[PDB]
Amino acid sequence: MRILLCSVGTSWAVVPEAMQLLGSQGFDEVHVLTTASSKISPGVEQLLRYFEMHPGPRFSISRVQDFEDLRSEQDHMLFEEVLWRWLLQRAPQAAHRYICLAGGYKTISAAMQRAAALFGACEVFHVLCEPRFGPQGNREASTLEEVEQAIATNALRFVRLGPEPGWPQLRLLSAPSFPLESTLQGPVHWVRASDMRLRQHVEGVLERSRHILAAWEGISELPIPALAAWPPSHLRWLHEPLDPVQDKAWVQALPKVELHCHLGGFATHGELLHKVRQEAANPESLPPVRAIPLPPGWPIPEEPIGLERYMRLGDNNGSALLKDPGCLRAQCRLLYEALLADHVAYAEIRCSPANYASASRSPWVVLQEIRNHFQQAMEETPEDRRCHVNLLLTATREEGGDRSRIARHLALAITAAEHWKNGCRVVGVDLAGFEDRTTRAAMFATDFEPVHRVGLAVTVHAGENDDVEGIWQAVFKLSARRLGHALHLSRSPDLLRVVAERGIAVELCPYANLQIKGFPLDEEQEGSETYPLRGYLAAGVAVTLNTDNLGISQASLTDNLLLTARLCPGITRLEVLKTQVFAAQAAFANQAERKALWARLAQVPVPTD
Amino acid sequence: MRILLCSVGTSWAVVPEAMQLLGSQGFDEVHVLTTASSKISPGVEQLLRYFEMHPGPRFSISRVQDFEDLRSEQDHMLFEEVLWRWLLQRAPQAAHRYICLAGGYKTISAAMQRAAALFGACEVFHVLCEPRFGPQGNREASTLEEVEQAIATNALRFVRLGPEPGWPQLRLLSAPSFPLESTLQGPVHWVRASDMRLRQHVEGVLERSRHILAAWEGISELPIPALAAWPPSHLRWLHEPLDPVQDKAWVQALPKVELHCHLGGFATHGELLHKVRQEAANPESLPPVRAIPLPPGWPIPEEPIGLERYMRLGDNNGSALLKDPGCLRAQCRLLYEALLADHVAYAEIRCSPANYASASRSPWVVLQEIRNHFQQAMEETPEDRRCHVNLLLTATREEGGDRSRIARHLALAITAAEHWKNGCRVVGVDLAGFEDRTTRAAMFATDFEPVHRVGLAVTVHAGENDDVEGIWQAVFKLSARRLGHALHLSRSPDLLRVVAERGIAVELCPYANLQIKGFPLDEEQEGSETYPLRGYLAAGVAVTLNTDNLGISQASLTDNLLLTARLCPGITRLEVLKTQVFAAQAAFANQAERKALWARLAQVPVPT
Ligand SMILES: [Zn+2]
Ligand SMILES: [Zn+2]
Repeated sequence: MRILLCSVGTSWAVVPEAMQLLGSQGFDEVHVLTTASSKISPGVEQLLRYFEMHPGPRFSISRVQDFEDLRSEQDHMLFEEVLWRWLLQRAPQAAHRYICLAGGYKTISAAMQRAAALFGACEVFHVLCEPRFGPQGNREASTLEEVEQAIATNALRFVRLGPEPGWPQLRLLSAPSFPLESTLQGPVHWVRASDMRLRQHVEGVLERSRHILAAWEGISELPIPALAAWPPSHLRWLHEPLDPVQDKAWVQALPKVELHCHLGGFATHGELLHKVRQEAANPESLPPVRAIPLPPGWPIPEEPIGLERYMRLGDNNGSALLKDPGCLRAQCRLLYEALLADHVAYAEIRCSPANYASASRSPWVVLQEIRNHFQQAMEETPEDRRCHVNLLLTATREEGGDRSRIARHLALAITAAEHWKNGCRVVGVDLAGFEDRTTRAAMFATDFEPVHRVGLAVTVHAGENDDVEGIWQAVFKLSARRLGHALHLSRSPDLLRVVAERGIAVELCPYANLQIKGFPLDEEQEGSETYPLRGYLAAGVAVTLNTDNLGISQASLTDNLLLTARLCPGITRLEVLKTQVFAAQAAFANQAERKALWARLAQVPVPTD
Repeated sequence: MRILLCSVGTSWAVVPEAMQLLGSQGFDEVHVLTTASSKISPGVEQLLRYFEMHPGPRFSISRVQDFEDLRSEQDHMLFEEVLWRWLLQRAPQAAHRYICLAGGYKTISAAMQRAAALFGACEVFHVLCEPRFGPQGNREASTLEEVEQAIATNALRFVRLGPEPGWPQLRLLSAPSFPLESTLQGPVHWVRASDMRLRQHVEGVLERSRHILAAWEGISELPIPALAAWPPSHLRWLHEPLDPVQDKAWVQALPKVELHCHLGGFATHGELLHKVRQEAANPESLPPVRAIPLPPGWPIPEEPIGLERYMRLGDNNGSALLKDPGCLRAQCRLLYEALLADHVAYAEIRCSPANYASASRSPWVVLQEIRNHFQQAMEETPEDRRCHVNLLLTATREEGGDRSRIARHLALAITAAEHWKNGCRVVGVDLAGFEDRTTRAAMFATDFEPVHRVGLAVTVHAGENDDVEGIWQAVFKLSARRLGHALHLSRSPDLLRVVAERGIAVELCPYANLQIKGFPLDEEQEGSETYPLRGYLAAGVAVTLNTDNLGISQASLTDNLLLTARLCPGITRLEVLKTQVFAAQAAFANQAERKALWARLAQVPVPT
């Protein structure tokens, strides 16, 4: 809890004097950093003597290797880097520090205070002992018996200066980020600094701190303000192309947003299918496993397979299995686990409760059970590990919008919108079948005004066919906020400009689009038939990268982000961060959900290169 | 200009060594602080004898009157008071302050370094006399010619800890406000403090700051990425409440965005009106100057005057005056100069070209002239200070007026949206009125799809004194992206949430809202009649602050920004930046204009 450092330049007796700041409350964990000269050797020996004569708090002394006396600016920079590394390692928490300024022979105290200013503390103080000590009773206490005479019969006054909270940018730095090499050559720690990397980090943070004109246009336009704390080299690494094989660890560790994830396309083949098939409540009404051979090369097929073949790939799950309550529970828990393993911070799961509704299970029962499964899954999860799952309701069935089904669907959506305000809740409706004319006419003939009034947003499956007019009508007559796919916006620059200026999100799915429609892979220049992601980002379009069916596509979200280097050659890692930012901004999340998601996306993993 | 300040204990060579930070050039002025203990006394005389071979700069040495040792925190507080008063007297500004950190007997060096981070210093350094080749080469070269020899042979290593900006809150303090006595027995001042007044102000400021930073910690909330590179003191100050008086200059220098600015209400009265009139091409056709008495206390009347009186306040300019081509010329030029003087980076000016049309001047002619005047204004000014102007066409009609008027307005907007693609552009339509149901019903009977397709956006004056159902209609059936005024959105939480989540901007006009409507001022605590800015910002609504009519409201956009301090108790400077960023995001700008606006908007001035 409490940590006391009080680095020793000389005069070992300062440290035992400094551990009586709190009194009969203790200093919990105690560490010491010192210059490893011959003079200190008696001092460190006597510090060990005092430590062994008074048990209690953890005791560690760290002498610096190849540093015998601070003698210049460079000998001070070396100790300053070692001080910062030992500080971050021995006191990991940003505000658990009781920094002691006493005991500096040459600028040690100044550097210690400056480190307190730069990294933070909760008490930067100085210790004074009365001069009623020594052989003649005229100096301070510099002996074990003198130290005890000081501790008892109170003679210690403590000048507290302040907590000094420290720089916000430098508080993100930790010991694992900057390893410090230590050798236990005895009971005393022996520390050396390998590279001057903390020093460069801190100085770079402090340069743009005082830079006025040079700082601007060098860190601006950056999608996340936390990236302005990033080193200039880590920012250059962001403006360079994504590596699909080297940046896999980075993308996997990236907090991500999922806005397009159908529930019924998750456990459609393999072990997940047989798990959702074994958690069944009724194991004898369960449909047989239909032989569905995956296309050769899956998830990357040699030729596009089309939409109907893609849909029939997910025929072992969906309405087949999820009408069983046990299968639906297994499906929801396993999909939440798959979202957890992929570092998905926020997710909007598209579900169609009527497709999973049985004779004894009305659509509202199915929807309520799905919501409760996801709510339990999130409630069993720590808040900085949690994925906030929201729910969307889908309007399926190409070729015919029978007015009875949309009315049941939208009414269910409206009832569920007002039933839950916290945790998992229904936040919108997804309008599938938009790629027809009868279902599309039924959608535009349906009144979505109650949906708009209750706070539900609208998404549409877009751009599978080059239908600009359908996009126009969904945007302005349906008040849709997001477009699914929409792979042919670039053909009409006017619709591009409208979508970009109105902030309408485009939900791109790399593997799904590649498998259903087909796109170039590993091309050298852009061309005409290339995936439209780069051209949408250049237009100013809020592009979001999602899956569609985790099972049918046989892919996670991180793999989908990895493919963008193969689908769009030259895509940078900053563009991936921008895509995550667009997905966060476009999510149908309320205030608390949005703040939580933006708090999770500020924790972008640092590049390990 | 530069100043040097050392403290002195037994070691007196610290000051002569520290004066060698600049070689033979030295420092323009130097002062020294010192205690009163008999131990240090010979050092004072030796320091005094050290000069008299360096004519020019004057060297002063101060000694606190009755301090003999710093043996308690009590003495360290009185010494810190004296030290800060002496620092503020002898080192007025922080850009020329060099704070020598050696000669630091007990907690004096820590105090000197702690006084460098609160009040500021251009360099905070520490002097080392290494190597210690004194007599027989065993101790640091101090006392007597042992110091001048060291000056002649280096061995003075200078540990420069860097500079220190200083707390913005603690840099307005001056020496006259906290005087220090100067009892002078010859060359040496025995300075002491009258009362512990300065320390109390410092500790209070630091205490409210530590209460603030706890709930205002991080760099992931800042709307501008360039803000994340600010010093922690400057970031902490950015979260402090905005002061309408001491932040006048900072808000004035801010790059701002204007989204609601009527062209016809700019030179409404005063010298601007006469300057516009004297540029008329036909002085004999100028209407007489009407006697329009402004309400007492203008621009801050004690009671609201209402929308009708506010409109009548601008009868001496606008439709009557701007039918003259020279008058419209001068109107556009002076409005652009007003935008430039206010450091406005992006502006959307609302105009009614048909209101300024004549027999020989069609509305298209008037719109073309307005656009070309603004374009030429943008071309004459350098790009760094260049304000980008876009045009909105105002769809206002008459009680029992014409749908043909609205049709002509929308056709003109569509035609202009295609005529110009660079510089000044007609980027949307402003559906004025929208309060009465006679004109509001005509809006919904009009097809706005041609407006939507050509790329024009829609903004409505809705929410001033009308229903929330009109807000729903504008949002969903008119595809409006911005709402004019809309001060009653918080009454209906569902409509407020829809506005917040859909990203619809709310165009607040603080001065115009205070003048037309009524709102408490400087109430220091929120209530039921308070300005809805705080609740709108908290709910997640994109809130832009605008001027409406510059001439009628008699206030610039800086003044509108600063009036939110008196309308909203506790508005922060970071919230002003958030309003600017909301305006930038809500602008009907294309890629080039948005990029330029963000390039200029990242250039946030630093506090003084
Ligand atoms: Zn889909
Ligand atoms: Zn207006």
